[PDB]
Order: sequence, then structure tokens, then C-alpha cells
Amino acid sequence: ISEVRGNTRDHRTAAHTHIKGLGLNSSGIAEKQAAGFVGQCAAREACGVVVDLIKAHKMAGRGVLLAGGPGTGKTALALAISQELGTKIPFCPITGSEIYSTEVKKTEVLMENFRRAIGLRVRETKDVYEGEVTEMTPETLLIGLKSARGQKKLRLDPSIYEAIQKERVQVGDVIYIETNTGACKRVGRSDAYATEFDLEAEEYVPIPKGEVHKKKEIVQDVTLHDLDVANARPIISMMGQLMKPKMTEITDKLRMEINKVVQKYINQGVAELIPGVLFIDEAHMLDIECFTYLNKALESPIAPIVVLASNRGIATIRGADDLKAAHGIPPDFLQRLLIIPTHPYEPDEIRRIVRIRAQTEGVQLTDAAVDRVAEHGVRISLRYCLQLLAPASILARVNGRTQVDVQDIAEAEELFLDARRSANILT
Amino acid sequence: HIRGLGVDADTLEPRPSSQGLVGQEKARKAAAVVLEMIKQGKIAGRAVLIAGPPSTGKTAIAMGMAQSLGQDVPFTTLAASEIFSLEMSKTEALTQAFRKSIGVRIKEESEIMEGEVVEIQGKLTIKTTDMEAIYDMGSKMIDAMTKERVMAGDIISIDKSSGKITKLGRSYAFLQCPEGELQKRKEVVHTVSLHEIDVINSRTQGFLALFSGDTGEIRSEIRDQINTKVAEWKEEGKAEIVPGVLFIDEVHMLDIECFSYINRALESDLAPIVIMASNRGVSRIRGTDYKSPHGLPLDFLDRVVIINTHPYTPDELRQILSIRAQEEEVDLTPDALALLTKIGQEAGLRYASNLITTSQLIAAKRRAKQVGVEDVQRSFKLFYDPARSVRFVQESEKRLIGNDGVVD
Ligand SMILES: Nc1ncnc2c1ncn2[C@@H]1O[C@H](COP(=O)(O)OP(=O)(O)OP(=O)(O)O)[C@@H](O)[C@H]1O
Repeated sequence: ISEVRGNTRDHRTAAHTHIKGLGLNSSGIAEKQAAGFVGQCAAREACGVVVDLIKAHKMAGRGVLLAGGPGTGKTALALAISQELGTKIPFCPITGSEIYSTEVKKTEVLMENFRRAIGLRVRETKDVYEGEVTEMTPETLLIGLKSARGQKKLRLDPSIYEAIQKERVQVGDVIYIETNTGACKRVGRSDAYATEFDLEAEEYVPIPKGEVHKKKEIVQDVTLHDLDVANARPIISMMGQLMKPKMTEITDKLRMEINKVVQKYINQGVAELIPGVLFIDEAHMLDIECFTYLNKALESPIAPIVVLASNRGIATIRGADDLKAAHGIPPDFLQRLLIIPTHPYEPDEIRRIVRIRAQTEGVQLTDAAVDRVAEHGVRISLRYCLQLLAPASILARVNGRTQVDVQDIAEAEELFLDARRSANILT
Repeated sequence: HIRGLGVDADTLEPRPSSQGLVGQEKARKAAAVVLEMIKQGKIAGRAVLIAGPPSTGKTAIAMGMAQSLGQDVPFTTLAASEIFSLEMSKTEALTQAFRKSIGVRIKEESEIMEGEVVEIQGKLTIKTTDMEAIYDMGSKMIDAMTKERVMAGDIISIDKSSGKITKLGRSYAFLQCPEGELQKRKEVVHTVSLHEIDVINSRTQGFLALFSGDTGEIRSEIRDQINTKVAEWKEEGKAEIVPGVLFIDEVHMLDIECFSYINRALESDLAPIVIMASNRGVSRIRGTDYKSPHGLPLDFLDRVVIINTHPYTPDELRQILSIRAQEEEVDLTPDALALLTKIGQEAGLRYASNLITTSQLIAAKRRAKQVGVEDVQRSFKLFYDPARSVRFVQESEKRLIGNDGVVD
């Protein structure tokens, strides 16, 4: 579990790195401009209440729905819900279109995302005693350990004395003993007393490196999916390795081996598992079979916070014989969650956002350029205008400038056109 | 106990009692010539034959042949009867014997315990001029140094890889105490026989092997792994093949199929020194219908080099029984040893050696620190020698001679 390192899809949250959380005071009322947020007071305060409902454990089989248009702070508020829940919490942003896979089933892909939303907080402090054995009999046992770069003799507690007698010991055996109720023995194992005659033996163990007394500090924050993806290999290259269509490395029997060891760490009290947040954009795209999986998922106490988002008003239920419902959510699951409405930003609110994103991205710009780009944030979507910051900075650097002006941003619209305008131009 | 051959380096004239060997000058001088015959290459693929009366140190002379060849050359004793086993083919029984004789020399890094001893299943404490430590005795380690006769105050070197304890000397009655810490890993030469490499790499024999199960029949698959690794080590220069010495006792008992294998194993350029030992004058060959001198086929007698041992004189017998008396930790009066050697004149040396251990217990019941003549005379009258026991049965069976002096 120490070797297991967390691999996170940072490209999804890359557009929200400018947001630090949810800007609100002690009473609960949202601030005008805090934590990288502009406006959206009604929706900010609303989910600022749901974070408390999770903390108070009052979200008994409940979820959240973010109703609003494109670029209305939906995905942004979802990340704020995680950021406000605790430190190093799992946030899994998905889109209904991601479920629509070619090889894996509609929920074999929804399963790993649920595993990507449930984490594990580890806080294990162990006192290592590695090396050989040099027995002495006092009034309750003295053993001298020999390591690769050190030698130390220690007067063991009578608790260890009972544990060592159970697992046969002799002078010249490599051992791993722990003060925190730990007993492990390697009978006769020692590379020092190994002859070159026998090779197939493997009955000997090398002399442990460093010192005998070692203070092992384990502070690990990994999701359940990280445990599955690390135990699948028969690991640095794996962050860029996926070129295989089948993806048969993750099998149901491999997950059972993870579920049992995770349970063992909870029973010991070493590490407790912490459920996070599962965000589903394009919630209407989800099949009826997916919603019934979610209904079963929400009933489990281990389950994370299922936050959905739908840009549609009235939509046909996917997986049903054409049944129009609100946001495309079936009634069975619509009642299961509380709806939070996300309001569109007026031109005055849009330029306040631009200045925050430019400051984070590292793009210097004139006051007049912010006004021109905000005009595109109201005529077209908020995502399109925000995308104009990076090409205009290159166009300015090329012209020798650091400050981006109207002339530089005018070319950005000419070169990089939105999906709506690009279609109409072709006629 | 046996130090070596006990012969002069230049003149090759043996001393009456030297290097753990007593008497048999004629045989020991002949033994010294054989060793020189092999060294010069004069004798090539030729067996030795120690013929003579029973219990004339035949094993000891061959033990002397070993130590006088090299520092750590393998020597193994094999009785011809032991070959005919209920479980293990006499081929495997002979292959094990030959593999026990051929060794390999490899320089290895291993820790050696060097320091003075302070004696007590048990616990024996060791000491150096810099550090002191207590060590719990292993069951097999106790049996290992009791054969070495290790006493308190002795300076010893225990190689942990082999388990052999070597007496370097003593500090007080001399060699001084070692400086540093006991365990020191050095590049030491290890000489382990082919059969021992097989028994190390093969399945470990469980407790009470004679209670039930197959014998030490090493699998053909395991032996293959060793042979191929030894051959790879010869070419590399890692191992040096050293041909030891095989001692075969009760040779008259060997079948015609054994001698064909012995010559086949003797055919090799790295073959060991095969020493044969016959305690018989005239004996028939087994497997063959024809008779021969020592029970050897008509083809073997011409190839073999024969050496003869002679019967020990009362003065030669005098020290042998006293050496065995000290080894068994018994104290005898001068009259008792004179009587014990007088037994060794008509009856065997081995029978007289058995009367040593028996007389001690009768002397223990009398509560005496000196084993006397009346103590020895008891053992002779209680326990009978083979020739007297058969005489006792024959008379009890049928009274061959009557009171009148008439036979039948
Ligand atoms: N109130 C806000 N304050 C600061 N930035 C905001 C605010 N609302 C939206 N944004 C930013 O607008 C940019 C693009 O919008 P985004 O893709 O996040 O739309 P969304 O409404 O959050 O989700 P959806 O994709 O479902 O519309 C992001 O960088 C987001 O953080």
C-alpha cells in the first residue's frame, strides 16, 4: 500500500485551478468575491448547506442536482463541495457521454469512477527492529540485532517473549519485530551463512539495510481505484500506458483481494476510508439501468456524494420507451436528490471572472481588452471567451508586448471561432 | 584422533608410534610408496589392497593415506555388505560412495567464530580479549565437539557455514587470545564432496528416517543440476575438482557386477584412490562360479597393488588399549592393561577393546578409581569372544568327546 501512488485526471480540474473553494462567512452567507468566485450567491449558499448536511450525516440516501445552462458555475460548485468537505478528498468529474463505452459495460465504467470517488486516509507510525538475532537470557528477553550499517542490543517486553516462542527462533535469524502489536519471524534465514553450493535453496534472507531502529512514517491519501490500478500490474510508465483495447487487467477477483485488505486496515484502526464526491455532468445522457445502479449505490453508507448536473429542461428518459421527465432524471431518482439552480452571469459579472482567470494563468491584459472579451462572454458562452486568454497572450508576445490589447484579442476571435459561428460561416 | 600417516619425509621410514598411528611399519612404508607412485604418475588408475588379520588398523592406514595427499581431501569408509540394501539399488549405493569421495574446492566468504572457551541441551560460553558472549548449544553441535574432545580454556575456530570446530590450541596449560570481535567473514577454501552437494540441494531428510520411508536415494534430476553446475564451475575457474580416497571393507562380499562398476568409475581421469580391504586368506567370488585369493576376479588381482598388515606384538597392543582407555575416560592399574593385552594375544583386539567399557561398570559398582585385574577377569568370564562362544554352543549341542576320551 506504501508503493501505491495516486494517479489523478488533472486535465478535467485544469479549468478550475483558479477556484480555492466556496467563499462564505461563519453564519453561512456567501461573499461578493471570495475563494475565486464571482456572483452565484443563491447556488453557492445552497450547496454551502449541503456540505454541512454531509458533515452532520443527514444526507440519508440523498444527492445533489445542479440545474442551469452551459457555463453557469455547475462543475465549479461541485469542486467547491469537495474542497469544503475536508483535506485531500476525492472529486470525480464525469459526463454522461463517458459511460457510453465500446468494450466495458455502462456500469463497469461507472464502477471505477465510484472507486475514484472513495479514498483512504492513512496515519500509521511503526517502530522497525530489523536484523539478525544474538540471544541473551535476563530475568524478559535480550536480543542483539545486526544490520548492514549498524548493531544494537535491546531488552524486549514480556509481551514479545510470548509471541517469539510461538514462531520458532535461533541465533542468526533475520527478524522484523514491531512495538505496535507486531510479530514476524524468518526461521534460519540469513545470507551470511549461505554456501555457494546450493542455489535453488532461497531459505536465506539478506542483511537489512541502514540501522536496526527505524521510525516509519506512512501518510497516504489514495482512492480505491488507485489500489486496483497498482495491484493490476504483474508503475511510473503506467501514467501514460493504456494502449490495449480490451483492458482485461482489472478483474472482479482482483478487486476482492483489495476489499479484504482494506477491511483488515479498518479493523486494526490503522486507516479509515473516507467517501468523497462523484460529479456527473450531462445527467440526462445516463441510461435507466445506470440510475437503478445509482439508487442501489445511494443506499450504501460507504457511498460518496453523488452530485449531478443537467443543462436540459424537459428530456426523454434514456433506457425507457420515450418518457419525458425533468432534467432527464427518472421520478424514482429525481425525488432522491435536492435541486440547486445556477443563474447566468450578466456582462458586469463576466469581466470580474476574466481578471481572476488571467491572473492565475499568467496573462497580463489592458482594461479595454477585458471589456471586449466580456462582450463574447454574453453574446457566446463563458467557456469560449475564457479560452481566448491563451492565444491572445502568444499574439502579444509575438508583437513584443506583455500586456494584451483589443487588437490582439480581435485576431483571436478571427483565428479561433466558436462552434456556433464556425457552422453558420460554411452556409 | 588420527593425525596422519606417521612417516619420515625424506627416508620414508615409519616411526613405531607417530601421527595418531601405532605399529605396522611394513604396511605404512608400503602405503608411503603407493602415494609417491600416484604423485609421479607411475601408477595410473590402480586400486590398493590392504590384506591382513582382523583389527590391524586397516581403516587407520587408509585414513593416513588421505591426510598425507592433501590438506582437505575426502575420505569415506564403505563396507561391502552395506551395498546390498533392501531399498536402494546397489548401483546407487556405489554411486553415493564414489560421489562421497570426489570433492570441489571453492573460495567462499563465511563467518568464523574464533576465541577462548568457558564450558558449562547445554550452554557453552566463549571469550575474546575485547568481548564476551553466551551461546545456547545446538543438539548437533554438542555431538560435533565431543568427538573433537573440546575442554574449557581451548582456543577454537568454528566456521558457521560448514559447522566444523577446529582446535587452534590453548592459552594456558601456547597461543594468545584473538583481538577483535568473534565473527569475522574471510575468503576461506571450502571442500564439499559431490554426494554432500546432492544431499544439500535435495529434499531434507525428516526426523526418524529409519522408522519409515525410502533411503537417501538422490533423484536423477537433482544430481543432473549439481553435475552441470560443477562442470560450469570447472571451466569458469571457480571450482577445483579434488579426487579423494574411497575405502572398501569386506571386499570378499562384492559381486562381479560391483567390480565392473568400480573399474568403470576408476576409468575416469578424476577417479579417487580406491583402497580395498580383505580380512580373508582364501575366499570364493560372488556371482562367479570360480574361486580366488581375496575374493577378487582373475582380472582385478593383476591390476591391484597389494599391501599386508601384520599381527600386533604385546608391546604394540600395550599402547593401543591405553589410547582407547583414555578416549573412553577409564583408569587402569598396570596389571589390568597387561591382562587386557594378554586377551588381545589369543582373542581379537576388538574383543579386548569391548572388555574395557564393560570392566569400568563393574569397577563403578565396586566404587573404585582404579580398574584392576579382578575387574577385567570378570568381563572375560561374563562376556565371551566369538571363538569361545561357538565352543560353548558346540559342546552344549552335542558332546563331541565323552568322559572316557572316546569320540562319537
Ligand atoms: N461564479 C464563478 N466565479 C468564477 N469563475 C466561474 C464562475 N462560474 C463559472 N466560472 C468559470 O467558468 C469557466 C468555464 O465554465 P464551466 O465549464 O466550469 O461551466 P460550469 O457551469 O461550471 O459547468 P458546465 O460545464 O456543466 O456548464 C470555469 O473556469 C469556471 O470556473
